[PDB]
Formats: sequence, structure tokens, C-alpha cells
Amino acid sequence: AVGSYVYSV
Amino acid sequence: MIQRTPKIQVYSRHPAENGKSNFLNCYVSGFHPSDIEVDLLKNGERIEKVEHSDLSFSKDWSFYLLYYTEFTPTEKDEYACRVNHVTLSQPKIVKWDRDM
Amino acid sequence: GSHSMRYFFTSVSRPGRGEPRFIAVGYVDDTQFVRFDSDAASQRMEPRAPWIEQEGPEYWDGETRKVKAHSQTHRVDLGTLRGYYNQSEAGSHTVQRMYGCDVGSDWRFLRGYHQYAYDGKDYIALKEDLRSWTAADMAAQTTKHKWEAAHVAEQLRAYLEGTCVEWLRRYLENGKETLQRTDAPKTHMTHHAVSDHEATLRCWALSFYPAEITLTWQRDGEDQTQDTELVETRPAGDGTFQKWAAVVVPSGQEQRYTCHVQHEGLPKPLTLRWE
Repeated sequence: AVGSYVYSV
Repeated sequence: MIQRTPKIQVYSRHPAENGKSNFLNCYVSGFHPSDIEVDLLKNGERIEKVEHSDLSFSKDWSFYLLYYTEFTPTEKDEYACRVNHVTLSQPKIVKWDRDM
Repeated sequence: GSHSMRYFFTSVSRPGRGEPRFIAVGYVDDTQFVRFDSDAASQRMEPRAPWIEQEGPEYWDGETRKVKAHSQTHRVDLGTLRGYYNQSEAGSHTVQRMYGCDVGSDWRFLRGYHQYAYDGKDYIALKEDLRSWTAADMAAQTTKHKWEAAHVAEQLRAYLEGTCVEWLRRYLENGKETLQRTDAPKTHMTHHAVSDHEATLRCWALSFYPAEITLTWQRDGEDQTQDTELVETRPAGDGTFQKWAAVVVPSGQEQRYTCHVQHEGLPKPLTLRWE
């Protein structure tokens, strides 16, 4: 399962 | 910008036997950026029914792709893969060599 | 043995040719099991291995929503990175992200990773301690400052030590026949003259899984690394892999050369000889 959220650079 | 040349391999899934269905593969790896053109050729003509894998990449960030189609080898039929990429001055044609 | 799960994300801007292309793919070891492609009509996360098809609608609805969230962040990133590097809109640029986890023989967390590249170069990477960042340049340091203030690493650490390992264990169970297997290489060597006085020796490894393998040529027991052509390990298309290594040698010296094959499915490393 993928992560729920990623953060912008 | 970074540019890396595709390494091109053309080969069959199984050892080739004239008259026995098989899978013809063109594997392109180690290239960057991702835009690339790959065609499988039968006697110089583009094979239209060709599937390809989903774009992925290696630990060094270079891309790889498998193009493949079903085929039944014969004695006269020449197969090849033709690849174009920004690193290539002209399209590169790699011929299938079953005696490797 | 050890196992791992890895997700790979590629975003490519295409100025004036539509929104950026986004492609996501998931692997357990060397076996792919999911894909998302922004240009396909489905617009859903899709199965790419039979053992994942048993997952329910909640799985596919949730995986689809989270991967589109990945897609949107990369769309934002492509603009952000243009500003960091003072680049024009006309050019096409590439963002790549890979993350996942490894487990050991006890099937528990060994280590995790979360890495980011811009235009084929390391950009920012979570260090192995999962608490600090390795930033490749000045623009990436800007990202590091922002991610430190928002405590980004702790949130990734939780996923990588928790969700990541618990779903890998599930996939390893559901796909036991495909994932908990080892196929030893079928090996041989070929011999072909290239002229009156030279021959190509090619050492073949076929139908093996997983992809990790070592093929080496020795001349009188000396490794011939500088004179070997070693191709990239390649998929056969049936879930196994192939590789070969070749040397061109003077005709008559064939008996000096041996090929050595190492693979986890071999009880002991193989030596192939011409006599």
C-alpha cells in the first residue's frame, strides 16, 4: 500500500 | 541536462525453435530522459501488435522498458528492434541473433 | 530470506502538450503488482499480478485516491523546481521518487528509504536513520529546511516502519507461490569463432529468480573484469530473468577460461569449464 500523503518540495 | 544512452537487447523468451510460438523481446535500459521510441521489426516492417511494460527505473534513476510480442520464428524471417532517443544521432537497429 | 516493497513514481512535464505525465509502479522484490498511468482512460490504480486481484473495493478506491494525491504533489513540485533552478517553462523536466521498506528473515523491518531525483540527479534523500536528510545541492537544502520545519521525516518514518511492513507481509502471504520462491539459473556457455584466431566465449544464465546474480570470467583463475562484456540483467517476460557475460579469446586458450555463477538458488557457486 502506498503512503497516504507526500509533501511538496 | 543529464542524458544517458539506452542499452538495447533483442532476444526471445525461450530458445528459438522454427515453427514453435515464442515471445520476442526488446529490452531497453539505462536511459534518460524517459521519452523513447521502440519498434519491433519483422523483415524490416513495423510490427503493430506490440505491448510494453510500465515505465520504471533502477537505483541510479535510469529508466527501463520491455517491449514484447508473440512470434513464431522461421528460417527466413529477420527480426530486429529499432530505438530512437535524444542520445542517438539516428535510430539504432539491433538485429535478433539466435545463435548467441 | 529477506524481502522488500518499493514504489516508483515518474513525472514528466510536457509544456504545451498537456498536463505532466505521471506513472506509478509498485514491486515486491522483483515482481510488479500495481500500476497507475495518468494517460490511460481508467484513472485507477490497477492490478499487475494475479495475487493482488483479491483485494477489495476499499483497497482499490483508497490506493487510487492516494496515488492521485502523489500525482498532484509532483505537479506542484515541477513548478516549484523551475523556480528553484530559474528554468523557463518551455523545457521538459523529470521528477522521480522511490520509497519502500525491507524486512529480514524474521519478516520484520530491516530498513526503509525515500529518495527523490530531479532531471536524473539525486535531489533529496532520507538518510538510513530515517531522521535526517541528504540534500544534493542548494535548492534541495531549501526543501530540507521546509521539510524539517514541517517534521516530514517523522511521518515517513511511521509509514516505513508500520504500514509498509504490514502490507509487505500481507502480499508475501497472498502471493506465496510467486514471491516466496527461488528459481536457480540454467547455465551454459557458447563458443563461436569471430576469425581464424579469435573466439567469443559467452556464459549464459537463464530462467532465474530473483534478478540478483553474478557472472564472472576467469583466465587461469584471474578475474577478467576489464575484458568482459556483461549485459544488464533482463526479464524473460514470464517472471524470470536472463543474463550473459562474454569474452573474446585467442583460439586455443579456451581451456584457460572458466565462468563462475553465483545465485541464491544455487546451493553452491557454479564453475563452468571448456573441458
